[PDB]
Amino acid sequence: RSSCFGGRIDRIGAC
Amino acid sequence: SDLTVAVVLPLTNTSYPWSWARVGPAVELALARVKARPDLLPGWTVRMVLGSSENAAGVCSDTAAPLAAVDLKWEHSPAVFLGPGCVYSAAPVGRFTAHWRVPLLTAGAPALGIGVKDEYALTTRTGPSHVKLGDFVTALHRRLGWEHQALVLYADRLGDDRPCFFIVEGLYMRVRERLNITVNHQEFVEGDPDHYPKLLRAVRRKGRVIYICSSPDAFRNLMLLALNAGLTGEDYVFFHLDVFGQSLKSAQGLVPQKPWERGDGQDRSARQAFQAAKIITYKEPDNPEYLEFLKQLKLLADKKFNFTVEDGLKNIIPASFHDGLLLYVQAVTETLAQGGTVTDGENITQRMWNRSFQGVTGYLKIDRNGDRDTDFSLWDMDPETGAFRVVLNYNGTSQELMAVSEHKLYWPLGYPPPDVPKCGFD
Amino acid sequence: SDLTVAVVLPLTNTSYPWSWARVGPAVELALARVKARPDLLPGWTVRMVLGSSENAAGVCSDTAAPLAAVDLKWEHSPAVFLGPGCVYSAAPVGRFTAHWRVPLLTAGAPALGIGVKDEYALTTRTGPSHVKLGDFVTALHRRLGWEHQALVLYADRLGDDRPCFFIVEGLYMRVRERLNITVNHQEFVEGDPDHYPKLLRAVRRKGRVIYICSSPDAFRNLMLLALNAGLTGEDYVFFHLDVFGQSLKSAQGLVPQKPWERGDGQDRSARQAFQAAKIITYKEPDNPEYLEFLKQLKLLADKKFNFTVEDGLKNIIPASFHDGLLLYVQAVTETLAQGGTVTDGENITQRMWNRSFQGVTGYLKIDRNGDRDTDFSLWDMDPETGAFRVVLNYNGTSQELMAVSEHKLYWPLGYPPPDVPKCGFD
Ligand SMILES: *[C@@H]1O[C@H](CO)[C@@H](O[C@@H]2O[C@H](CO)[C@@H](O[C@H]3O[C@H](CO)[C@@H](O)[C@H](O[C@H]4O[C@H](CO)[C@@H](O)[C@H](O)[C@@H]4O)[C@@H]3O)[C@H](O)[C@H]2NC(C)=O)[C@H](O)[C@H]1NC(C)=O
Ligand SMILES: *[C@@H]1O[C@H](CO)[C@@H](O[C@@H]2O[C@H](CO)[C@@H](O[C@H]3O[C@H](CO)[C@@H](O)[C@H](O[C@H]4O[C@H](CO)[C@@H](O)[C@H](O)[C@@H]4O)[C@@H]3O)[C@H](O)[C@H]2NC(C)=O)[C@H](O)[C@H]1NC(C)=O
Ligand SMILES: *[C@@H]1O[C@H](CO)[C@@H](O[C@@H]2O[C@H](CO)[C@@H](O[C@H]3O[C@H](CO)[C@@H](O)[C@H](O)[C@@H]3O)[C@H](O)[C@H]2NC(C)=O)[C@H](O)[C@H]1NC(C)=O
Ligand SMILES: *[C@@H]1O[C@H](CO)[C@@H](O[C@@H]2O[C@H](CO)[C@@H](O[C@H]3O[C@H](CO)[C@@H](O)[C@H](O)[C@@H]3O)[C@H](O)[C@H]2NC(C)=O)[C@H](O)[C@H]1NC(C)=O
Ligand SMILES: [Cl-]
Ligand SMILES: [Cl-]
Repeated sequence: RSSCFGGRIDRIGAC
Repeated sequence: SDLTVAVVLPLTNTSYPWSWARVGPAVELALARVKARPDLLPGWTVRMVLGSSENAAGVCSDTAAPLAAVDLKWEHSPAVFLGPGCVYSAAPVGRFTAHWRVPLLTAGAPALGIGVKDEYALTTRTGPSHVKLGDFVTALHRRLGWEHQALVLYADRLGDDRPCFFIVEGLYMRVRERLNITVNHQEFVEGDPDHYPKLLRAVRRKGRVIYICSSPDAFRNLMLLALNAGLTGEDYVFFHLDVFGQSLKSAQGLVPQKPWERGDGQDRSARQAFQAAKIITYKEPDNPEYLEFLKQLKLLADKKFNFTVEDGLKNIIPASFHDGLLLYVQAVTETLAQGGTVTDGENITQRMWNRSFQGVTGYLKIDRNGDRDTDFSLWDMDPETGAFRVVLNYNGTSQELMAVSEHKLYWPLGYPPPDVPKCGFD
Repeated sequence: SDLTVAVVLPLTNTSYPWSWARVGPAVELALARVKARPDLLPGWTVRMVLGSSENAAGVCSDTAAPLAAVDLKWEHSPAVFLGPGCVYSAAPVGRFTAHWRVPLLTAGAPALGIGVKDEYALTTRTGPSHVKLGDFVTALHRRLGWEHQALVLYADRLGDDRPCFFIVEGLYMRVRERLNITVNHQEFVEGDPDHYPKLLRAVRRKGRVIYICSSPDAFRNLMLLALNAGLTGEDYVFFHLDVFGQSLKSAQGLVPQKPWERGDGQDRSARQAFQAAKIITYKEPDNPEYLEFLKQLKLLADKKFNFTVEDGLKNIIPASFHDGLLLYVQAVTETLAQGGTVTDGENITQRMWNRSFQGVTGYLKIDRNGDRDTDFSLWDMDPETGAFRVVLNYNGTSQELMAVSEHKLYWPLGYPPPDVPKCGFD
């Protein structure tokens, strides 16, 4: 898909 | 003898659709109707205790909101929570209420992850969900011959609730779940000119069916550059994912509807550019109970909240808080009526789930998951006048695209262009 | 007259390097040394109140841990927090302590985001940080001629703390921050055979310098498939990012060190495959104070905690909880000595930050950010015997790669292969 790096630490706003 | 209801919402900031200055009155209205219904919680005096989801700077916080939620639990032991609407606020509080076995009601929290009720148990979403946007895009592709490749562009202001992300997350995940077609995505930043070359490059390489989640100004500027680069409705179609109709005025007055007009002399080129563009918004409720609600809502908000509620799509959020709160009192009355208590969250919630209901927003269906079905509207330019108007309507419970006022979806080619070009994208 | 110290750690689950059954005794030891030091908090009786970071199922929870952190705050008003070690546990508790103006100490929480002390203020990391792994990779590339392209593969079991992610997040972000070279990444799942065709395809197309964060068995299987596909140390190099040395035994006994040996008749081919492979781990402390600490730690854990502490790299986590707690008592004594109180978190923390310290782990340097510098070891196969041994060492404070026992990094070509092939990857 995408590699979300630095996008917060929560199993909601991450990929 | 009294039902304590804990609210975690922006109590001071009013910029949010679920701001308390807008949901507060909508809740006052619902509490007023319960007192006058003898069939709803007879003899009960439902109290309310409030909590600011917002931090110091006034924005809703992934910290202030859960901290607020705990202080309300240990001070009042409420039976139900209301809000938050912010995704990053709602997520932590939802895990707390799901642990506490306390129901959670919100019109906000539209993200894909909130859908996971194994984690967010007893969390009932009476507002729009973004997974529901996938449903409409699915119906729209099935009923328009696009079954290969589409392109998504989304921007976010850093440090916000990341709204365009979760909008595209809920659309990407549900459309590939149902069609397994190629869906390309690209994030950008509106204030950075460095990205616009990248975007126009990707527009003509990564698809012809193009969805954009951006501000109105960003989506306009993109259309101008698309027109400039010779991209027209013959080969392309641009869906502005503008759910709250920020690029449009209210459905009440301000006739007609022109998003391309900006008053900068570029409006002449903008109108022609928007011939390849369509806007996907939410569906303004048709029922005249909505219009009475708005009227009572505006009055009550000016009087008790010293706030002015302008007309617009945002108002289905307070409306759905109103209706969702009615949906709960129904179910609690139902739960009390068969020997249960107001704390039987599992019994209470399952009544609310898989259930149609008639509230100020008209027909609303809480699906098997606990998420209100979302109805969408599709806007298109009348090539004659240039104004936009609703030409399609998606009933979310039935997943049916119905034409609006016998209007035809304008296509420069007489029919939608194909999602893939002639001899490949090369 | 007494200093309350709140701990949020896995109190029952012992599988974690920061499990209480392992950190608890390491803390008992540090408290014991404080009572015997007349120069450390004279006359003070430091208390400790504990909290399980773990949920019902016993894993550390993004919900249990912050809920725990609140009961300790509103019941004891501690002066400092200890743990959590889990990233997804620490992040929420960190935002709570940063709001509460209370220092937080942990050897865990290695993720890139915890580095942002504008959000996680008063959060001092006395253990490894993954950004620090970027530093070692940077030094390793600068001192080996790779300044173009590298490839990363990482896998995670769903629902864990996602360890290989944050390891690759901290490595990707810090190496592109310092070199701006092409770093390709690919996630996979170990138990899914469908990915292994995808991985071997990407190996010979997306780079020659290849880093893998996986279990030992997964990294081995990949090496066998690499060998099978004709991929050797002449053109490739495979860095297992095995920070806690799971693919290796303890540095105390069990001589020699063979990770490719598995006892399945494939070991013969495995040795040859591992000729192109090197392992990046943490640095076992050389100082004999560590070895005494381990001895006191194992005894104290068997006696008071009914737990058996085996030897290995994991033990620097309790060791760093020990040292970090000494680092704080130092600074609090220092703060009391200049008229300040134990609640002057900002003064206390700034003493701890930018400061070298001598603890059971030897020399440790809290950088300007509040993160212990991390020392790494590089392991390589002695082509003679086939066993692995340390050939390089990275002082994290000095960022110097120093050879170990006059050993030479084995290369099949006499020198490292180039990060880019001949006439492109085609
Ligand atoms: C989007 O699609 C939804 C899916 O169908 C629509 O929901 C439907 O809503 C209609 C009414 O709005 C509802 O009809 C009947 O529902 C009752 C329960 O089954 C039934 O008892 C009703 O019947 C009674 O009332 C009529 C007069 O109204 C009498 O003539 C009858 O004799 C009887 O007394 C009523 O006919 C559907 O059941 C319901 N469908 C589902 C699947 O639940 C939404 O309305 C639609 N929205 C829009 C805006 O298009
Ligand atoms: C990794 O690199 C680090 C960065 O250099 C090393 O840290 C260095 O550690 C050494 C000692 O381990 C330290 O040396 C001096 O530090 C004191 C503060 O400046 C200084 O006062 C000391 O001097 C005294 O003691 C000596 C005997 O030890 C006497 O001869 C002197 O007269 C005096 O009384 C001491 O010399 C460095 O300052 C320190 N560097 C930095 C930048 O802080 C790590 O040790 C190194 N670790 C490994 C394993 O490689
Ligand atoms: C009410 O909520 C508004 C939206 O949630 C909020 O607007 C936004 O405010 C933030 C900061 O509060 C701005 O962001 C800035 O954030 C950091 C921290 O200061 C800066 O370093 C960044 O550079 C960035 O500029 C948003 O830009 C801003 N957005 C908009 C559209 O206004 C209001 O401030 C809130 N107001 C009150 C009174 O609570
Ligand atoms: C102590 O912590 C261990 C690691 O944090 C934990 O092991 C892991 O346990 C989880 C569930 O507890 C397993 O995950 C499973 O999770 C969901 C929920 O049941 C399942 O649907 C999945 O299919 C998945 O199998 C991990 O696989 C497991 N991993 C390992 C290496 O054991 C222990 O269970 C914890 N034990 C105690 C006593 O707390
Ligand atoms: Cl909110
Ligand atoms: Cl933890």
